[PDB]
Amino acid sequence: HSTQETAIGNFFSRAGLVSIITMPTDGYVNWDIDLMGYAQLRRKCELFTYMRFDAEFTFVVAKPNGVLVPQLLQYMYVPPGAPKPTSRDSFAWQTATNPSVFVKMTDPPAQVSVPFMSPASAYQWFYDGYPTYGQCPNNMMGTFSIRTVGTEKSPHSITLRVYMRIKHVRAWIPRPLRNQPYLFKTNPNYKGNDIKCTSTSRDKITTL
Amino acid sequence: VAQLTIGNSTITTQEAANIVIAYGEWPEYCPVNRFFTLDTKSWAKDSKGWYWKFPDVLTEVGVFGQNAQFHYLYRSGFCVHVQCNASKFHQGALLVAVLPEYVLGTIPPYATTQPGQVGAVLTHPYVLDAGIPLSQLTVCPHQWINLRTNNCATIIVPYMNTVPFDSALNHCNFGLLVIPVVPLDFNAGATSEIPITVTIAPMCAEFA
Amino acid sequence: VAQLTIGNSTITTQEAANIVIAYGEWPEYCPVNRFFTLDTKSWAKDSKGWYWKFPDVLTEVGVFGQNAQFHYLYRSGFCVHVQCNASKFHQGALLVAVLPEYVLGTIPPYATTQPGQVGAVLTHPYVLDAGIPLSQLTVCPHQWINLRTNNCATIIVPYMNTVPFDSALNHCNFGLLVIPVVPLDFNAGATSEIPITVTIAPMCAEFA
Amino acid sequence: VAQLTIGNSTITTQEAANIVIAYGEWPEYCPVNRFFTLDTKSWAKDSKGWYWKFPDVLTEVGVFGQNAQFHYLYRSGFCVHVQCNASKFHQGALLVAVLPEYVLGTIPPYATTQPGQVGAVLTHPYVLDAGIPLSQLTVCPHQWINLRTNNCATIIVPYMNTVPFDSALNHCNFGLLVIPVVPLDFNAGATSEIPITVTIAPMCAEFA
Amino acid sequence: STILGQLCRYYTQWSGSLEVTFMFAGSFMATGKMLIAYTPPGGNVPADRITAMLGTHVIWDFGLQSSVTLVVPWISNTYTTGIITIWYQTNYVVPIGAPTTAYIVALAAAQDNFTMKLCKDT
Repeated sequence: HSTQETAIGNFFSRAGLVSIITMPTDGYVNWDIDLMGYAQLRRKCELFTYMRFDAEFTFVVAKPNGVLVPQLLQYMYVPPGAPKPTSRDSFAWQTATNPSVFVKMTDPPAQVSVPFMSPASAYQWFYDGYPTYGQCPNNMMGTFSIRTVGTEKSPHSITLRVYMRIKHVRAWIPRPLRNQPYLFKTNPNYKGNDIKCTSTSRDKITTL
Repeated sequence: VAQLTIGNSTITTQEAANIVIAYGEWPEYCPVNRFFTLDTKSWAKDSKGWYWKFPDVLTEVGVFGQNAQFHYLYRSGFCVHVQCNASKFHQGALLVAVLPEYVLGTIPPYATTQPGQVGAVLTHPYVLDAGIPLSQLTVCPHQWINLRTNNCATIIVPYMNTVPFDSALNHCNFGLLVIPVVPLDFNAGATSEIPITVTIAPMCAEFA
Repeated sequence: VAQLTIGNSTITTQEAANIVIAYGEWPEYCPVNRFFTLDTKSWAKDSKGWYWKFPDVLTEVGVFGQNAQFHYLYRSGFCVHVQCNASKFHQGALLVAVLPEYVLGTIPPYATTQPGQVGAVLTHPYVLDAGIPLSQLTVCPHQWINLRTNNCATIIVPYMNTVPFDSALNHCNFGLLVIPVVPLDFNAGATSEIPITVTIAPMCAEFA
Repeated sequence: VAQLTIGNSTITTQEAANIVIAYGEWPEYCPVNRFFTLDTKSWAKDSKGWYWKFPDVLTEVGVFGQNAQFHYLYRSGFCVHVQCNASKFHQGALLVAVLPEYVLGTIPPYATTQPGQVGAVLTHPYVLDAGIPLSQLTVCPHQWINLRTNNCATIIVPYMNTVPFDSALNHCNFGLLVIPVVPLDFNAGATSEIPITVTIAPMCAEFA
Repeated sequence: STILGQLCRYYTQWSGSLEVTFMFAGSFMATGKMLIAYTPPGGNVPADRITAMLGTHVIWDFGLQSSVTLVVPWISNTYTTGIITIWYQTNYVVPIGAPTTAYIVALAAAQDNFTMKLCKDT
């Protein structure tokens, strides 16, 4: 009756997991924002050529088995082009231009909305030419750096999982959906030795 | 039958008003004028397909190609005209489609990602050498050449890019795939190889 | 297709408005009315050409020919219609031209200077058996029969003479040359010899 | 002082309304647009003179020179601007004159009859290397550069030929002679060699 | 062989535009393409089909038009020659039963701005 569930906003809603980060007993992690890490949301985003949106992250943080301890954490967002932290006690942790959030483990999870961060007018997953070496574009949404505050070591293993919604989606120039398995995370390199057919076979053309 | 004379070029095509406009938009100004009849490809009984990259296909020909190495910027639409010359005792079917940001895959060198004026061939045409299936290529701007009914196929392509001006030397905007879905057949004694002729005309070209 | 019935004669020709009027003048009065379909000539693979002398070609047929031996005087125009009957698997080209005062040469007897109804053949068609070259015969009123496109050729000839009345028995006003510039070709199994049919109609005939 | 910017070229000359128009006629249409500042010549104490042939002087520079080897035809006027850069402690006098159909003499090779961009020198400047005396060169369109008063000299030359279009590769329309009638003198310690700069601008250029 | 080239032997200087006409005399079932390239006086004859395409040319397919025309813009006489070349754009496609070889004739005439002067006897 209604054609509102196939709209481009309802196709890309419903925030899903993009990364699970373990920090067991260095002392920090860097997770650069990329979406072509899972099989879903890559095959769903490669239906189009140009997409423009803004993300919204959520940081569900706990111990390796459920439990929560009163521990203070810092999630620093390094913008595209700013230098990433090198060590746990680097200069980049106190830089005023890298926005951070400070949240306990015993809180609701921290939410952060990141705007459209490209110098072009839309992200492109497919770049035909060369940027200069390989045939890849320069979308480069950012980087999340995560550590526990304080100068000595926290005796608590920290595992957080990152969820992400996609808001204000606009999409251009549709494209065939990929039927071949993925090999790498930058190029559309398929396995050329065996090619999976799109359909499943049957006995004869009349055996329905 | 008409006689199209723009520039100092002259072609002879019939009154076929089967022009497909890519995404319903004419090429326009506010973000050379001749025909460039390329070399002919010989459609044999077991030929797989061909592709040409744009605007790399017009950087080895004259006055537009010599403008391509200069001025560092480029923005234009196009007008592709693919036609076939066969008798009434031949049979077959082609699929002529354009594909924006046609990034190929590897089972890639500097020769196959931009083949030049002559155009390269397809290795595995079922997956378009890119992992996406041939069965869904008609979501792109396409046109069928059924040798039973018609012989020509003409597509009007506007300028599609995330930036209003790009360097024509490194980035290629789209591709042009001509794939024999139904293979060519004839009886013994007829002409074994059928020529396919591609004619390109740049529409609304700017450089600054 | 039309059906031309003048007199008691009836021919069937298509609506071909390719009539060439010799020197832009219609035959008129103030210085018989039927068709005279002659015998057909068999255009073979190595035939050289034919010619007919006027009005000697119509002195062995009836009612106009019996008027030719009487009355001692004659003045009329003509209307020649030459057509060819071949399939779409034959190729060749004829040149049908009239030539006023066609005086032949000798490498002449009373038989070759006026051949009668059947018409003689050409010996050296490159020099038209008269020393003048075939390459310049198109300065005369002419018409091409290209077997690719058309089949018929029709010329309207007025009366051209230095005196307004001449004896039809000794003086012949013009000739009619049909020369295969491009020779007839076919493949093995088709009809070897193609018929050429000449139809003459006297226009505006006077005798006193 | 003005600042003349035509094309992408920019020169700086004063408001000197001493333009001499050759034979009182402006160059016009109905029988490139920039400045071409040539190399400078060093006027020494014993230099004899220089000459440049037109339009051979602009067939080794760019866009007008590359148009000269094409199109087989040429018709344009010119605008020559010769200026000198000396102090108030130098003295001398030049004579800048154009001469149509400047045919040189031999005491000639392919190098001296068309010297190119750099221009050749004069051997016997009293007879202009052509047998005609220097004393009567002021019957041509001329201009004096007296280093006491002025520094620049500018002549407007129209197109003078017996035919309205000529091939620019073989025929040279005129010459440009710069002859030091009064020799350069200075005292010991000043700049020994004074530069002479020639600037050419084609006016009303046609090719077909 | 033309009447234009025989009436120019009776004069000294001529100037004007010509027109060359071609005519295909093959089977109705055959098809293909040719390239009628014209080179202005001064330029060299092309060695490739692709370099001849960049000048003045007419793509002539005889599957639709059995005869094409070509206008030489200007000639003069007082070497300025207007070299005309014919290039196989495609091959010669033919079905079963039609002959594999065909012939073209070439015709030539002057236009309405062709004059000649200074009568002379050959």
